Amino acid sequence: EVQLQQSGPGLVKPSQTLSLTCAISGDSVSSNSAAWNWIRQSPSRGLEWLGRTYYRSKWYNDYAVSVKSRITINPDTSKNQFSLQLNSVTPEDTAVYYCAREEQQLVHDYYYYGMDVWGQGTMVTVSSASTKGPSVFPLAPSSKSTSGGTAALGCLVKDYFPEPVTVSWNSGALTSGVHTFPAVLQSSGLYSLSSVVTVPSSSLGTQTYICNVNHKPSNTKVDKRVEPK
Amino acid sequence: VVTQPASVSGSPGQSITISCTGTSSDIGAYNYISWYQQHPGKAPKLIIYEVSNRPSGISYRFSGSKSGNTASLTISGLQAEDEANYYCSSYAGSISFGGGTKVTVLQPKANPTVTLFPPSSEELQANKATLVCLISDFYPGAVTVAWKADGSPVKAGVETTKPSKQSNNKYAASSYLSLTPEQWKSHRSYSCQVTHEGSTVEKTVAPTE
Repeated sequence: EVQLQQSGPGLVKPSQTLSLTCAISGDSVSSNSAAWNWIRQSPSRGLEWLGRTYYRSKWYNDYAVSVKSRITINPDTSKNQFSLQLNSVTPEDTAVYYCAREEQQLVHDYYYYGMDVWGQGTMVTVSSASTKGPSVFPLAPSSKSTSGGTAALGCLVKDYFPEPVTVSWNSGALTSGVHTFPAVLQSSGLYSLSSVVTVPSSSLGTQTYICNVNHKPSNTKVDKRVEPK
Repeated sequence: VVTQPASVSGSPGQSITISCTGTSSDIGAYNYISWYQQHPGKAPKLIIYEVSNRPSGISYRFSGSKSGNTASLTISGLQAEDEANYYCSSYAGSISFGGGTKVTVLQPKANPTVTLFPPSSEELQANKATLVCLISDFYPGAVTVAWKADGSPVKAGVETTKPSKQSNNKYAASSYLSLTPEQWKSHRSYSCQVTHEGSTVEKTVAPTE
């Protein structure tokens, strides 16, 4: 299994340089048969190729014309990674950025598969506002949240910036009946989000419930115990 | 620049075909055309390479062809898991993606589950009051949320999300009513009202806690 571990989400302030790292494991960054690409995606722009770095005896770079003057991709044989740098960012650079491997088949018949393996993507938001961690409030289960022996309980992840937030329950042990709702953009330009698990109300007295809110952009993690009342 | 239709819909069992059209310098230049499938919040996956090649793991329900300056993808036996974005891409030194096609798998109507949470005593001690109205499991993706206090319609302080695709192709939404702790105490009733097709579903909370 070839896997691409990417560089964690955050905020780049305007006019600064964007910098991301893709770490390969299960393949060599200097592969005969590979190329290491960066691709970004925005809801209004779609998938946008940024460029590639490949090693065929010598090292090589292709870039896309819309970024040719602002971009640098940097392989690292030492660490088995390659990096992306984009200068002089503006809100137009807010996007999810992906690293992908372009793979050619060098055995029997040559095949050109394209982007066969993708990193999970890191969201970069370019904004002049500052990162803010969430405040997490318990949405308590109550006999007024039960419908036939089911209880709904939740965490209100309030007033954070930028995105994203990831929410787990009971450190990832509780996954069935979990519903995490996409965030609302408040008129303050801060985000809020709610996450709920449906659980047997008969387990409220025997099972502890904890939502684990991770906000990588602010190196903050909050675990909130949700008790009934 | 490579054109795809924005949106395609279909019923289970039917067959669908996404057009991908460009120029002699993009799609018709070579036969290095690839198609990708993307579910929301996940990375794209190669499902077709070289116009018609299925990578190992992809069902035969996925077919690919090319004619002239139009490559094209086809999904037979449309299953609910086929709801996703789809993109063609073409190699010519540089790499061009098509604008994307959201593929919907038609489903029967479903009415929403609605859950209303009052403000937590923790948020109230921080001089804040948020009512949270959670709407899930409805189809199609369009709802109307109204809020009322002591029976009277309320517009000040409401923020409601666009519907978003769940993993069962149904839709979720959420709506928040912001108040001060005093207004939360100055009324004896607050309600979230969710309308969808015909049905309306209304839930009420009261500050006696």
